[PDB]
Amino acid sequence: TWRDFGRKLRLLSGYLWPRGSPALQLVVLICLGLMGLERALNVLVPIFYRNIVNLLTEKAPWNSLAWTVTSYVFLKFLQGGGTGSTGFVSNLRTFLWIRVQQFTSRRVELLIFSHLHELSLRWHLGRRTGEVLRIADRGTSSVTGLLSYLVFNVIPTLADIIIGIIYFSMFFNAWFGLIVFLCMSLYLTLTIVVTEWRTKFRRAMNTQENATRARAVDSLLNFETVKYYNAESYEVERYREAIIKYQGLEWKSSASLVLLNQTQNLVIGLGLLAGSLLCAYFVTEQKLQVGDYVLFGTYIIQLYMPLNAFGTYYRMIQTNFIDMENMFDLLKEETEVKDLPGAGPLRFQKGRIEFENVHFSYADGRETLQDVSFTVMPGQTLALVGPSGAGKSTILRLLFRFYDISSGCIRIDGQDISQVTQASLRSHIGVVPQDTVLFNDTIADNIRYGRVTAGNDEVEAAAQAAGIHDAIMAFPEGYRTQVGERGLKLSGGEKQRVAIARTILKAPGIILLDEATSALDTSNERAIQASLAKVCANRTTIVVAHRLSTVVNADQILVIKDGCIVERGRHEALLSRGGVYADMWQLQQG
Amino acid sequence: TWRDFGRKLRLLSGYLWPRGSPALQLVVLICLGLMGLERALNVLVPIFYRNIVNLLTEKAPWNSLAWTVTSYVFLKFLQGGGTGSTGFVSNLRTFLWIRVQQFTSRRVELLIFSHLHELSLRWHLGRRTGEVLRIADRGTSSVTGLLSYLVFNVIPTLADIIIGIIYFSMFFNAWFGLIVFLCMSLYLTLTIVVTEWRTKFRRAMNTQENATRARAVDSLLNFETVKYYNAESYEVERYREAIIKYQGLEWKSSASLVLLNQTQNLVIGLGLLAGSLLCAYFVTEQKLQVGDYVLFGTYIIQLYMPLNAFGTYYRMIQTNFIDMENMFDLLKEETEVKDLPGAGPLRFQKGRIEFENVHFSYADGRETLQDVSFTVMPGQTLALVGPSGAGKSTILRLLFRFYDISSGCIRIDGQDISQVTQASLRSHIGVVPQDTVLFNDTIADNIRYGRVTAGNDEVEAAAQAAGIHDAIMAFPEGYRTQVGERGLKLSGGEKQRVAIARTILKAPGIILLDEATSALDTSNERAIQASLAKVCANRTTIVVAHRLSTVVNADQILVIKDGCIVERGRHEALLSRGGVYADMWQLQQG
Ligand SMILES: CCCCCCCCCCCCCCCCCC(=O)O[C@@H](COC(=O)CCCCCCCCCCCCCCC)COP(=O)(O)OCCN
Ligand SMILES: CCCCCCCCCCCCCCCCCC(=O)O[C@@H](COC(=O)CCCCCCCCCCCCCCC)COP(=O)(O)OCCN
Ligand SMILES: [Mg+2]
Ligand SMILES: [Mg+2]
Repeated sequence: TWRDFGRKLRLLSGYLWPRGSPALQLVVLICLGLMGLERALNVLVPIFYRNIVNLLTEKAPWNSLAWTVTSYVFLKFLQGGGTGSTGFVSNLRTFLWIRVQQFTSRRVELLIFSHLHELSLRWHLGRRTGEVLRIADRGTSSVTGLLSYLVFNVIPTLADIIIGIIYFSMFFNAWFGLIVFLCMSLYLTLTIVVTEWRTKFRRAMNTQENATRARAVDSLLNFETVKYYNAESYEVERYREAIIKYQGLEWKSSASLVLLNQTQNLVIGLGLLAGSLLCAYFVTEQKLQVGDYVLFGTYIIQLYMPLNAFGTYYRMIQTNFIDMENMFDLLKEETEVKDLPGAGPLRFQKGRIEFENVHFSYADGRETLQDVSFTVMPGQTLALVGPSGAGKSTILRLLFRFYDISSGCIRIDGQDISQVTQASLRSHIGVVPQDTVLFNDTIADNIRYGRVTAGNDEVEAAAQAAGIHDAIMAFPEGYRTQVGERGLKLSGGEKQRVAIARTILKAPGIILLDEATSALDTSNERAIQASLAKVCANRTTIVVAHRLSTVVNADQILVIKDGCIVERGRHEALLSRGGVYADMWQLQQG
Repeated sequence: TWRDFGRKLRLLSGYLWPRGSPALQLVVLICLGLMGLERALNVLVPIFYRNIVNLLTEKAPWNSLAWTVTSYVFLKFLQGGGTGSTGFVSNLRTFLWIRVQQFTSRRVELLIFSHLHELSLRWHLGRRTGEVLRIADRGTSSVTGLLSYLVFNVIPTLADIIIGIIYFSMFFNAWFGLIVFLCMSLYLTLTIVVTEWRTKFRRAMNTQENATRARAVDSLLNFETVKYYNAESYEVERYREAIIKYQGLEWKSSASLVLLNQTQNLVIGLGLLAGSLLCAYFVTEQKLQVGDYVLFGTYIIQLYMPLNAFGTYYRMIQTNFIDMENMFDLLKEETEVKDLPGAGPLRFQKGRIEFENVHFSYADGRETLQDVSFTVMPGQTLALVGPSGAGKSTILRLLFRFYDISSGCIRIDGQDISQVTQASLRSHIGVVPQDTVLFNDTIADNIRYGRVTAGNDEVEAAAQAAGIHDAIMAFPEGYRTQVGERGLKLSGGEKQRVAIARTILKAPGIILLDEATSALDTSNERAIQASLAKVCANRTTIVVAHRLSTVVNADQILVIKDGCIVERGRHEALLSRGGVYADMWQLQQG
C-alpha cells in the first residue's frame, strides 16, 4: 500500500543524529548553518546582474562601474554551480562531514554481523550462502548513501521553489507569481500518477533476479564433483538460458523510466513559454523596463535546472531502496531457542546426567526419537550401538541444547536444563564433532583455539596425547605450516587428530566422542584409547562406535533400533542372552 | 608508472563495437549522430537571446517580437539543461542504447564464469572463497559503467571548449579568445600535478581493505566450530579492531580530494574576473554594444559549469577503476596442466593399467611418492593397505591426471596418458570421492547427476543396488524431499549410499573406491560388497580399505609404508611369511 512507505522512511531517518558523543553533536549543527547561507546567495546573485546592466545603459565613469562588477564576480565564486555541485561554501562542508559518516557506518556494520551469529541452528542449515553474503556486503552502503541524498539534494531543492514564489509576488508583479505555482503543481501530479503504473513492473524483477544467480554460486562451492563427472558444460549452458529471461524483463522497466523522464520535460517547457511571452508584452506597453527582462531570464533557468538533473539518477536510487528493504527484513527475524530472563549459572559438582521420557519430532510428522530414559553414575563410560539411521547422534545434539524438546524432562546434576543460562551451560562440556573443519590458518593456531592463553608449552605437550607430535616435526617449517581452506590441503586423518587434540586441550568436565577411529588405521586407535584412558580417570564419558572393538570394556551398553531402546546391560551379560548384540558380535568376529 | 595507464585504457575501449550482428552495428551510428546535433545547439541558443534583447531596446511591433520569442523557447526545450542531463535530443538516445548495453553485459559474464571453471586443482585448493565471489560480481558492472562516462560525458565536454575558442576569435573581438585558452591550460596543469601526489595514498588503501574482511567471511562459513567452543565474542571484537585501522587511512584519501576540488575552483574564478572587467571597459569606450555584454554573460557560464559537476563524482570513478584492474588479473592467468596440441581419443579395449617407475613430489621439498610400479590384468580387484599418511590416495589422484608427474610413464591399455585428450580420457572412469558432498537440490535430481538422459525407471532400479530404495520410500514425500545445503541435512551414511548409487548409475569402464564402509554399520557392509561383486564381472577395480575383513578375497595386495612398496602377494601367502602384514592381521584379529 501507500503507507508502508512512510513507516520505512521513518526508520531511515533515525540514523542521522549521532547518539552519544557531544563533540559530534555539534558538527551536526554548523553543517546545517552553511546550508542556510547558500540558500540566500541563490537569490542575491541574480539581482546584482541587473545593476551592472542598468548602469551600463545610462552611462557612467570607469571607476564606479568597476567596483560594481567586482562584486558580482565575487559572489559567483562563493556559490558556483547552483544546488548539487561545488563552490566554496558547499565543499567546505564535505570536509566536515567525513567524520560523522564514519560513525554511522561502523555502528550498522557491527550489528548485521552480530545478529547473524546469534541466530539458531535450524535456520543456519537451510540458508543459501550466496545470498546471505550478498546482502551483508551491499547493505551497509545503502543507509549511508540515501541519508545523503535526502538531506542535501532533495530538501534543499524544495525550499528554493517556495522562496521563489514569495518573491516574484511581493517585489515584482503578481500574475508572474502564479505562472510558477501552477507549473510545480502539475509537475508533481504527473509524477505520482506515473510512478504507480510502473510498480507493477519493478516488483516482478527482483524476484527472478535472486533466482538467476543461485544455481551458479553453488557450482563453484562444490568444485570437485563438477569435475569428476566431467560436466563443465551442462553448467555453462544452463546459465545462458537464465541470463536471457531476466534481460527480457529489464527492458520493460528501463523504458518506463524514459517515458517518465520525458513527460516532465514538457510541463517545464510550457511554463517558460507563458512567462517569457507575457513579460515582453508588458514591456512593450511601457510597464516594466527592459532591465527587468533580464532578471526573469536568469532567475528562472537557475530554478528549473535542478529538476532536470535528477534525470540521470532515478536508475540507482531504485536499486539502493531495494537493498535497504532486504537488510531490514533480516534484522527482524527472531531466535528460536531463547533464554529465560532472570536465570542463574549452573552449579557443577560431579556431572550426573539423567533422561526422563523424552519425545522429539523433527518435521512434526513423525517421532524420530521417543521414549528414552537412562542414568549415568559419575565417573562411568556409556556406549551406544545400533544400525544406521537409528538416531544415535540426535541424543548428543539434544544434550547440548541446540533444539527444544516437546515433552519429558532432561536433568543434569539435579538441575533442569531449561532454566540455566546457555552461556554458563556450554562452558562445562567439550565435544569432538562428527566431521572436522579447520580455519584457513596455521596448525598451531588451529590447535590453540581450545583456550586462547596457553603458550607453546601446553600446545606441544597436549600434542603428544593424540600422537601427532612425532608426525608434525617431520613437516617443513614444523608447526608454522599452512593448512588451507576447510583443511582439505592437509590429509585425511590428522584433521581428526588435531580436533581431538583441541578437545583434550580444552579439557572439559564432561567429554563426548561421536566418532574417533573413522579414518585411522588399525595400528593407531589402540594407542589413542590407551592414552585417553589416563585422561578419562575422573570424567563422565559418552562414546559412540560402530566398530565393537572399542566398547568391549564399556561400563554400560545401550542398543537403539528406531529410537526406542531394545536392550541394555554389559558385554558378557548381553552375549549370554543370545540376542541381536550376540548375533552381530558373532557376525563381525566370524 | 605513467604508461601502463595506456594499455589499460586501450582494453576498456576494445568493447564499444558489437562484433557480429549487423543491425546493432547500425544503432551505433545513429546514436553518434544525435550527439553531433546537440553539440551544435549549444552555440545557437546563446545567440538568439541577444536578438530578443536588441529588438526590445529599439522598440518594435508586438507581432514581430512575438514570433521571435517563440524561437528561443523552443530551442531551449530541445537542448535541455546542458551537456550532462536530460532534454529531448538526448533522452531519445538513452532509449536506443538499452539494447547495446545488454550485448556487452553478457559476453563479459559468460567469460569470467567459464575461465573460473577451467583452472586446475592446485589453484582451487588455495583460494579464499570470500574474495573470488566478490571479484566476479562487482566486476561485470565496471566495464559497462565506464564506457558510459568516457563517450558521453568526457569526450563531449572537451569538444565544446574548442568550438568556443574558434568562435570568440573569428566572430567577436579576438582578444578575448586568449583569455579562455590560458585559463583552460592552467586548469589541466594543476589536475596532473595534484593527481600524482595523491596516488601515494590511494595505493595503500586497497591492500589493507581486502585483509580487513577475510577473518570475517570465514567465521560465517564454518559456523559449528564457533559454537561448540563457545567463542562468539572473541570474534566480534577482532572485527572491531580492524574496522578502525582502515578508517584511519581513508580520512587521508577522502580529504586530498577536497583539496583538488577547491584549487580548480580558483582557477576558473579568475577567468571570469578578467573577462568581465575587460568587456565592460570596451563598452565604455564605444567599441561594443550593451547587447554584446549579454552574450559574454551567458556563453561563459554555460561553458564552465559542465566542468564543475564532475566534482561530485571523483569518488566513484576511482572505485570502479580499482575493480576493473582486479578482474583483468584473473582473466590473465594460466592453466597448469594443459593439453598437448592435436591428440586424439583414447582407444579403449580392455582396461589395463601399468605404472613405470614414477617419481613425483608436491612442493619440491620432499618426495611424497617414489619408485612405484605395478600392473593389473583385465578383470581383477587390486587392494592397498598401509598406515595413515603413507600416500594411498595420491596414486588415485595421479591416475585421473589432476596433477602431473616428474619422471616415469603412465600407460593405460597400451597408450600413454600424457598425450591423449583429457576430455576423452575422463569419460571412461568413475570414482566415489573420499569426502561426500551433495548439491542443494532434491534427492532424485542429485542421484540423476550420473547421466542426464536417464529415466525414472532405471534410476529407481539402480537405487536398489546400494540398498537405499527400501529406506527412502519410508520418508514423507518419498523422492522429492530436500537434502539441504552440502547434504548436512540428510544423515551420516546415507550420503555415502547416495554417492555409491550415483557411481553405479554412471557405470564406467573402471571403478575405484577410496572409502565406502566408513559410516556404515557392520550389518550392511556385507550385503553391499556382495551386490558390488555382481557388477564387477568385466571391470577393473581398485579398492582401498583400512579394515582388512573386506580384502580377504582380493586378487592382489600391496603394502605402502612411506610411499615405498614393502611386500606384495595374496592373503595366505603373506600370512605364512610372518611379516608386517601378518603382524597387522594378528593385531586386528586379537
Ligand atoms: C522525512 C521528510 C521527507 C520530506 C520529503 C518527502 C517526499 C519527497 C518527495 C517525494 C516525491 C515522490 C513521491 C512518489 C515516489 C515515492 C517512491 C520513490 O521515490 O522511490 C520509489 C521507487 O521509485 C523509483 O524507481 C524512482 C525513485 C525516485 C522517484 C522520486 C524522485 C524524487 C522525488 C521527485 C519529486 C520531488 C521533487 C523533485 C526531486 C527532484 C521507492 O519505492 P516505492 O516507494 O515506489 O515503493 C512503494 C510504493 N510503490
Ligand atoms: C580513448 C581516448 C581518450 C581521450 C581522453 C583521454 C584523457 C581524458 C582526460 C584525462 C585527464 C586526467 C589525466 C590524469 C588522471 C588520470 C587517472 C584518472 O583519471 O583516474 C585515476 C584515479 O584518479 C582519481 O581518483 C580521480 C579520477 C578522475 C581524475 C580525472 C578526472 C577526469 C578528467 C579531468 C580532466 C579532463 C577535463 C575535465 C573532465 C570532465 C585512475 O588511476 P590512475 O590512472 O591515477 O593510476 C595510475 C596512474 N597514477
Ligand atoms: Mg551421526
Ligand atoms: Mg586418502
